[PDB]
Amino acid sequence: KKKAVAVLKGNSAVEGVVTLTQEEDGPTTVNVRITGLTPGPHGFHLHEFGDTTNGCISTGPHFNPKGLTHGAPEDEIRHAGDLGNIVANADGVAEVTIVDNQIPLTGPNAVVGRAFVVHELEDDLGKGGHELSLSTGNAGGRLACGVIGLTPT
Amino acid sequence: KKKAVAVLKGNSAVEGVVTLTQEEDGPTTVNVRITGLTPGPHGFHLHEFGDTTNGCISTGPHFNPKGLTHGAPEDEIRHAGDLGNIVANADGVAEVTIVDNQIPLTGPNAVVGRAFVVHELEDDLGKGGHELSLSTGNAGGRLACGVIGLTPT
Amino acid sequence: KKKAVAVLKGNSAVEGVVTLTQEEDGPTTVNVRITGLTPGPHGFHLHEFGDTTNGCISTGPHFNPKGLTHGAPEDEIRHAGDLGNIVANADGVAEVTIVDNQIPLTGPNAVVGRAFVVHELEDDLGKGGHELSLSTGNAGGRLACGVIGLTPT
Amino acid sequence: MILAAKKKAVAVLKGNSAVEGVVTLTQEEDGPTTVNVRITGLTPGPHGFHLHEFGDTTNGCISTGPHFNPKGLTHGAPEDEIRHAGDLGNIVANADGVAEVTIVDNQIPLTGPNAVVGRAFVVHELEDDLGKGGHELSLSTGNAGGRLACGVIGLTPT
Amino acid sequence: KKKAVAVLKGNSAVEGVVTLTQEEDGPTTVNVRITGLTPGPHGFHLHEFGDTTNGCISTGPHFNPKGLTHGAPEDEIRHAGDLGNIVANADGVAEVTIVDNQIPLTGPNAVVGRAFVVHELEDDLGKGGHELSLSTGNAGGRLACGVIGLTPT
Amino acid sequence: KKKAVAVLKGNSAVEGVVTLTQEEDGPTTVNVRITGLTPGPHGFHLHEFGDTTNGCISTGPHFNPKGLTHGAPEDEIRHAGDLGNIVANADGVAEVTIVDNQIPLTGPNAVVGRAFVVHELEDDLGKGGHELSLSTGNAGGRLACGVIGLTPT
Ligand SMILES: [Zn+2]
Ligand SMILES: [Zn+2]
Ligand SMILES: [Zn+2]
Ligand SMILES: [Zn+2]
Ligand SMILES: [Zn+2]
Ligand SMILES: [Zn+2]
Repeated sequence: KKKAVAVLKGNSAVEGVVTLTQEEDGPTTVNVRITGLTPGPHGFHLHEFGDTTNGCISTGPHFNPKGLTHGAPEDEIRHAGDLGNIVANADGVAEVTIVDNQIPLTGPNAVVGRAFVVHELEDDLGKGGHELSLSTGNAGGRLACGVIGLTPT
Repeated sequence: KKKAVAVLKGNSAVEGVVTLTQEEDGPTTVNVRITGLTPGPHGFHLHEFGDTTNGCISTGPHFNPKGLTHGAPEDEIRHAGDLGNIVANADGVAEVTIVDNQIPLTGPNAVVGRAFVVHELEDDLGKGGHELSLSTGNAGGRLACGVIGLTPT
Repeated sequence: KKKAVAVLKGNSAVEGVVTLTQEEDGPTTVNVRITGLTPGPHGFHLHEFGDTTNGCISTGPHFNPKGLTHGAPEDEIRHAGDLGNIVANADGVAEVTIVDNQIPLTGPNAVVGRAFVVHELEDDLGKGGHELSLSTGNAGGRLACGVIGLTPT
Repeated sequence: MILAAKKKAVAVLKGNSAVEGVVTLTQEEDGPTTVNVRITGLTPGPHGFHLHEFGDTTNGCISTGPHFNPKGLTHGAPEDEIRHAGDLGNIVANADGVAEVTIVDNQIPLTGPNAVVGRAFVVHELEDDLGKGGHELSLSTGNAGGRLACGVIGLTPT
Repeated sequence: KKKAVAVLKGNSAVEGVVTLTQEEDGPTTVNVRITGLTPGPHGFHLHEFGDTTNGCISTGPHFNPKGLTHGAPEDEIRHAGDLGNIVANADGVAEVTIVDNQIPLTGPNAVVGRAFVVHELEDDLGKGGHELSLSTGNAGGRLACGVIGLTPT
Repeated sequence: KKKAVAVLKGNSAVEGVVTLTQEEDGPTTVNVRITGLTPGPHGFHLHEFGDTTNGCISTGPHFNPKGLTHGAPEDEIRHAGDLGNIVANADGVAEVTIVDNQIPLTGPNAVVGRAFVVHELEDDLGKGGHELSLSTGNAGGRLACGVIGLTPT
């Protein structure tokens, strides 16, 4: 019964739309459709801030209200916005639906007014082991981002 | 001390940045810098949805949780997002700072994940005696808009 | 064998890529892939100027070096930039490939450094009985545009 | 011209008689639907061919209901703007009892709000008199007789 | 409130009726009444295609939009159409009510226009260990099938 | 990406070569180069049969897997092999590139093993109104034809 949407833009052909649905105080369903991607897996994250005054750089780090480390969406040691990878087909198109419970549209940890970012490289899920594997996953640069806003229904 | 920001973009040269700063549950400070505007007063409103899948059109009507008619920011009978006019100088720049009490960053009426819209025309503050005066003003088309998102501090 | 590309952007979810191919003094082949569109036909035109200082507005009118009225790509009585309609499916995705002779990549009428615009409405092809049919084809507002640029191969 | 995702469905038409056949449907993107019909065992001559509302054969073909009619208009000819969506006119069976015809229509999409997937095809006993012919039943049915064979429109590969 | 029905027919005495009811976007309630069956358990699956051009064989493999291996309705690792076994009494009648969440009547994965097949042999769920166990369940031949079609109310 | 070719030969000096390209479930790109033609427009069609036992006469009518009438590539109450006109220059050369949806190289309506015919006269696109306007277009005799055959890469 609550809904949000993010329009994803950047400097390249990578652009897309992410819709969010949440019932009850339950899981959040995320419908992701992005194009222009290099075929393969891309880091896909909900970042802390809905600030685009400085391009996608101003969206900050992965949304992490539990001071925890970077992981996979399945394992209990992740950031709230650690939504893993989205995979682009041969046409650079990634269409996927993701269900997660650390990203509510309400409550103290609402991600409303926050951001989504799709990334340059594959998320190594915090096993790289890279220096950066445990903060970012190595997902690389920020290809496109958008601020999460309220939308009808 | 909570703070939010909206980056305003559109179909024209008109763009700008709006920052929001709020005390406790005190009044909200709205800092506006917009460029590309025709010199003169322009309707400046906080609209209901942080949706821009269809441009500024998807941000809906003026934010109105009291279900009242359109008027001026000083009026008793006003929309919450009815922030009146902002004035552009000869260089097309409207820089102004606004304080209002119906646009909190938290609570049952939070404006996070909603939008700002700068309009084609002067807002008649519903006294115009125009068909649209009591809903719109005659604020005209949507020159630029942005989703209100969270930002540090 | 020269090649060009335009990355199509705007204030909405409407995004796209246009690639252009032309050998010597032959026809020009245009691959158009746009997403985010309202399902149905949309005016798709090559406009005179590659200028986005004023959004898609500064790209001017349809590219028309033969001083003619608005028509269909098939009509001898068309603008050079009259590339007809592109049709979006139910998911809002329109992909189409077009061959034309009036939009070369070289010579006195090169379209390099000009722009592409995808439009709000159906192009009535100049046949709709409307005031705007012979200049634009109705087709409405400018959803997204991009400057046509040179690209390798 | 335009790139096209191919969408496809099929109905196998069976009934109490020798009348049986196969109907395939092709639609690219959201354009018109191409319908290929091959039915056998028919009485030579024209036969009513309609897309009926339900893919329900629990009670023989009669449970497929009336003609698919999401506009609410009366029975007419495929040519007529006075149509059921499923008003596909007549198929004519030759002397060997075979009716083979190809049809293009725009009121029978395989996707969308008016999807015909999971609905049915029915070939009928008699001639469809279209919205003409002046019978009590002409504006519902087309006085098209009984239901000889029917099938549920189902998904099929590619 | 959506409802569907499949009439199950085949080469032998095996015939039956399956009605499907689904409210909301949730579990599907499926009522199965099949007769002529051998007394004992028989595999009951929702197959991919509503194609019966070549008899029940044309219905394809078990409906599997998660590209996963054969399991039980209880396992988490199943085909969507993995609805387990139905057991026929000594009179050859199998009557059962079954509820599952992977067979919606609407959505990207609607099972409308697909089919049901009741099988020759017992479905070793996936975990019996045989050649075909992780594809079919060695459910054996296809005794009767029917295309899932729309029905009133 | 599949590719095909027709080598076009005939009764006169008229000869030419046609190559076909088709990716995916996309359009077919047809490259046409014919010589020996009288300057002007000439009907260019994909006819039904790849049979030249009796010269071009044995290639049959225009390829028409829809039950439709003769017309023009843009208007589509047309045959699949309705490719409009090709224009010969002063030197009798017609070089043209064509992209179409009704001539796939694969699938049930493949044009592989069928033929291309270049015709004596201009195609009237279905509009003489002439006896032949709705079947052939009054394209005249068959100047040269070739069977559409598979070619590497
Ligand atoms: Zn992280
Ligand atoms: Zn107002
Ligand atoms: Zn024009
Ligand atoms: Zn009817
Ligand atoms: Zn299975
Ligand atoms: Zn023809």
